[PDB]
Amino acid sequence: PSIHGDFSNDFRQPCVVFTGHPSLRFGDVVHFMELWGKSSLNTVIFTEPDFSYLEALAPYQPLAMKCIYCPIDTRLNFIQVSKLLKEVQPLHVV
Amino acid sequence: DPSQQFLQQSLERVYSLQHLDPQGAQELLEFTIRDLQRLGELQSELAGVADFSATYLRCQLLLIKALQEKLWNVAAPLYLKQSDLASAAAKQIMEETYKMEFMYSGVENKQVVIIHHMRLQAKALQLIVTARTTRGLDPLFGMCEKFLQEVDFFQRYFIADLPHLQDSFVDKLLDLMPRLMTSKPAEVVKILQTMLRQSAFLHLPLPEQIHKASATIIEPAGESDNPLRFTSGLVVALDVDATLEHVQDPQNTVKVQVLYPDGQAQMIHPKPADFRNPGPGRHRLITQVYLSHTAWTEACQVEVRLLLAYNEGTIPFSKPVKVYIMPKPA
Amino acid sequence: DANSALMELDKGLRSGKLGEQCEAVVRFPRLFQKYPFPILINSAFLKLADVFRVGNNFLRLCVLKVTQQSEKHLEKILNVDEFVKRIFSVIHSNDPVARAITLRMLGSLASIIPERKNAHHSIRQSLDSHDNVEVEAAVFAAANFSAQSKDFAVGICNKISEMIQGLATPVDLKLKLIPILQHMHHDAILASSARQLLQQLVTSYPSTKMVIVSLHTFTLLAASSLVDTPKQIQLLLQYLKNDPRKAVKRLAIQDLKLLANKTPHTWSRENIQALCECALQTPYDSLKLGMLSVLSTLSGTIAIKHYFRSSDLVKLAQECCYHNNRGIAAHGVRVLTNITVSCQEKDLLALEQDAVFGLESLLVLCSQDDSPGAQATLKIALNCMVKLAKGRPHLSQSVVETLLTQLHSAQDAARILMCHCLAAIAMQLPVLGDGMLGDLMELYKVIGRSATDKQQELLVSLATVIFVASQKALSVESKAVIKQQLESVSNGWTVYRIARQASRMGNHDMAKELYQSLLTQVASEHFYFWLNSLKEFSHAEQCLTGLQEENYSSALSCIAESLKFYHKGIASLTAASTPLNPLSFQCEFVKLRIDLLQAFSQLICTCNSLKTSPPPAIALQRCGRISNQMKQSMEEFRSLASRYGDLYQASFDADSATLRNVELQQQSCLLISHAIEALILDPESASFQEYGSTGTAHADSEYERRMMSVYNHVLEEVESLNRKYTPVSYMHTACLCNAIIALLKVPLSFQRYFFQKLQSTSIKLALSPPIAVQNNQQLALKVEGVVQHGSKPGLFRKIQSVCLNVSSTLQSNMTNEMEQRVEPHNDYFSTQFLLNFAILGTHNITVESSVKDANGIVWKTGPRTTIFVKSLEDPYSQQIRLQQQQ
Repeated sequence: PSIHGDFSNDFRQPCVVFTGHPSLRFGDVVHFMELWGKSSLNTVIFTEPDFSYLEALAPYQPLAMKCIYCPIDTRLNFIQVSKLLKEVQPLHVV
Repeated sequence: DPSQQFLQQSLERVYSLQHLDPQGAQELLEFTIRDLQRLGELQSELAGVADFSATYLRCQLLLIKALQEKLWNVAAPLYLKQSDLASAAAKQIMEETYKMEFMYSGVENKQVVIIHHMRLQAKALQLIVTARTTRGLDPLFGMCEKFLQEVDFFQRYFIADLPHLQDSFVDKLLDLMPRLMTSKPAEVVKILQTMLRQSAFLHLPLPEQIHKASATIIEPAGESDNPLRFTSGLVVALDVDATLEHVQDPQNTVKVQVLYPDGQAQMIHPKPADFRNPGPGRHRLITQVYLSHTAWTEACQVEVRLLLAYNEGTIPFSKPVKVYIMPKPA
Repeated sequence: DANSALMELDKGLRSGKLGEQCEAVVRFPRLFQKYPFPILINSAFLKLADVFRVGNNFLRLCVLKVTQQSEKHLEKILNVDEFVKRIFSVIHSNDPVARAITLRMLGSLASIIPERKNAHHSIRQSLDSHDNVEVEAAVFAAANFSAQSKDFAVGICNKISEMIQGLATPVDLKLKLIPILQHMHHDAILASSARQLLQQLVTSYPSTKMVIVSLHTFTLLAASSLVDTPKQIQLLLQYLKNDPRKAVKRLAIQDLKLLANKTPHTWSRENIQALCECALQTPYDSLKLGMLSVLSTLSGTIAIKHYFRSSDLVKLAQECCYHNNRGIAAHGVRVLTNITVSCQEKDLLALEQDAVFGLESLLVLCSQDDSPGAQATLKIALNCMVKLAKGRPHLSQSVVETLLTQLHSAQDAARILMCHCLAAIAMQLPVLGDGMLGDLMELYKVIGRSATDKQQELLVSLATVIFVASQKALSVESKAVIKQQLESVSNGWTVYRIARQASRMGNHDMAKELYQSLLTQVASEHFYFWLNSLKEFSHAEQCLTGLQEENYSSALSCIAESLKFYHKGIASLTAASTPLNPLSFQCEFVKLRIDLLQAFSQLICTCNSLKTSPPPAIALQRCGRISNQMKQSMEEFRSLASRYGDLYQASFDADSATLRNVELQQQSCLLISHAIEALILDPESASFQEYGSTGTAHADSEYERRMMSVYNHVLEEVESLNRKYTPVSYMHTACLCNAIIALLKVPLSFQRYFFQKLQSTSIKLALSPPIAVQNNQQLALKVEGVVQHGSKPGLFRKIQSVCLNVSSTLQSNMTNEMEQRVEPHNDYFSTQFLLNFAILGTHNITVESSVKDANGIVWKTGPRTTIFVKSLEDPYSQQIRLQQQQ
């Protein structure tokens, strides 16, 4: 439920940690960025596309910790929406 | 109640004998301060007003002690800081006026104008001594104009209270405020110091009901060892509970401060939801607080302490409780 | 060890023969002092409570003695409930002695376990018991618990009232039962109820013992509960005047003296008038003495100011000042002295001469009989003489004149005391030197054949007052003094103390004469070096006696001659140092005098170089060499002032006079540096007005008086020459050289801390101990220390802070600036520091310990402690750093 509950005692270092908010402006992810930001062997991996990733790392910008922008959006892309629209055939589109 | 009568008679005793020799005046001051502290210890009802009046009397005692020091007889080049008591006196009275204004409840405008007047006297003493220690003219002009602006801000704030400050220090400053800006700063220092020496001692009208705010940390409790074990860098929780008595707006004024064993003083503003009010006049501050650091050679203790913040600028409020911490490397 | 000793004591406990058990039990508190470890204390007290429960009454008595002696270690008891539970079980024993020892045990434990209600019930039930020992033990325990618990006090006050008012309670038990009531100071209504009970006691039980006990405990209760103090005072005065018994009156006097000692400000004019009426009315001189002691105690405080021309107090003090009895006269004239030195009304002018002639009469009365009571009265009168000559300085000529006319006829002890008084008076005003000096000198002749015991101390005191009187050089007089010493003293300790006083008053030629005589008869080499160094310093200071105003060549010659002997002396004094008593203050004080005289020599040389090295063809500037050397002299004198300042700060144990003397040295250095600046370097921007309130310059010595006079003269001379001349004129040189010569003319005055160390203190400063540490795992340090003390801790200065400052450096910069101020709270402070060594080199740790006294003054006194810490990273972190560095 949090860092301090039992994660503060059961945590071993080479690890993968899914937490906080993808905005990087609150949550446990903020503390983790402040923790592992200094090193270069670590890395942050982004998945949520609704936040501009270059804006998310901006307040922690002079950091050596590798950042990966690999969004995993699964919404309808434009070719799928084109096929969908041509199948359904609505009189109008808004 | 003879306790109230004793309090009032002690206060009029020190007020009526303001004409004494500074040695005798100091003796009366500290006698009354000891009496008022003991009175606060005896009866819990009058502990607030005893502490209030005792703090004001301590301010006057420190001012009197500073003004009669052997620092005005010698000239400016022969000034020494090692034997200086007046700078320490000025800082102490400044802090005490803050404490008097904000910690105690039930303060009306007359108490506030008395406290602000004593604060102004403190600022004047600090200006005098800092003029004594320096020779460049830029610092004198700077803090002298800031102090005269402070006097103007005072007398503007308290126009209604001015006809009651009779023979007061501010009454003597108002006789010369339009003309003091004309004179050279050394003469301004001379005149304000001299007329500060013979300034009257202001009566402090007591409120009908008044208490000193108090906080009692109970949940950390500083019991013993078996420190808080947590991994380095990560966070260790610390549940904090305190009983706060006679505070008006704790959720906008009470700040939790922690002191790691270094310069860091991480200050926390708890949310207004954790300030409960189970009974009238007493609160409950049931707050979780978070601490963190890197690995330490062995366990050490962090001093967590309540603070009280006023409109910025803050004061200590409670007894600092230490809690041991054991950051183990991961 | 701890455990070994505890095991041995338990073995003694199980021994089953009473002797070894008692031995072990009474051996327990010494073990507590040896090893104050709370686990040991808790386990040991558990064993003690267990042997208390099962064991005959004598063993329980030994355990009670232990608990009474080990009251402080009771605070370190954790298993309080179990301990008390097994102590408390023996209250059910039918044996009343066992119950009595148990009640006394609970009374001894009232501090740690008040509000234990079953214990309260045991006190209450045992109070009305039949066995006398059980009732007394219950009374004692009730006293302790009433002192501790408010609930117990309010619960037991009614029982005590009904017990006194009960009729089956005998008189002696009532007497023991009354002073429980002095512990009813927890509450206002509680105190008021107790006061009502005590009034009922004095009215209904008017026997001398019971009124004494009741009105004395009522006094203590009103003393603690401050609301009842005025009615207590008026009750005591009423009993003093009305009750005819001398014992009751004596108690009224003694406890009014107690009240006047603790709350004099609460005394009213009516109370003082009533007491004065009592004193005038009484025919018994013992009572008159007692309430006059009370009056003198009041008059010492502000109560006289509250009391106020002519009045019953003044009539009393005039009447009693000439009393036949010496004690009444002494107290009455002390009252007169206090009133005279307090107020400045126009009727008091007639009162002062009355006081003076009263002091005269006391000198005629008390200076012959040599009784110890005569010594007490003489000390009172002489302290009064000193007081009203210091407080009313226009009245000191007559004081000294009667002291002179009486010094001829007084006995030896009276001569010692009057010489001390005269020395104080002479130190406080300098305008009476040569005349009274001649009279004390013609007195000095007849001291060789006075007695055998007080002769030495009389010689010391008389030579001291001779030196205070003198302010110049004496040759035939010094010959007479030296001849007297060789003829009659032949001791050296008297000669050494006389030479000490000669150094203190600045009479250095005859001090050199005495110190030189003492080299032969000393036994240890350290003292030989010390006495030789004192001889050289005294000779060096006397070299400056030959200075002359407006003769700078003679000034250079005299300063060089002084510096030669000063250098010989400082070498000898550094030879006098030892691991024990290292002459730190003396070394540093003499070294700063060395540097000051060398700076003066350099300044005079430069002032002469103004004309001995004219400027070049350069078209401040145009006087380049003289300006640069003026600047160097300015820097030197400022550094000298700073070194006098840190010497002051390192002098935490010194008396006030020594600190003022060092402060005067610093001020002379600052005066010379400021004169240099305002005359040569920065005259334009030094527009400072010397508007200091010089009237209140209360000089504490003739030496300090000359120091302030020469400061004032140099400063006003500088002020008169602020912008008059170009900054390299010969008048600037004349001003600076005259300042130097006038500063040197007043001779140096060594002080007490140079010769005599009191109130020593130091810090052991233990801390966690070529030390490696992982860079990531930043250092956690524990620093702790005890404050040592020589005799009484708080003689001059009180210590409540330790401002431990700690820093760090690399390649043994200033990376770990941090400090903590800790109150020791048991003369032992302990705190922790966290230190970062992210740099992978070696860091040296320097930790200091300054002290903030009660007034807020910081004294760099504590030891400078240094350790070396090796910082490094683990090989895995180092290896990943190397991989990641490229």
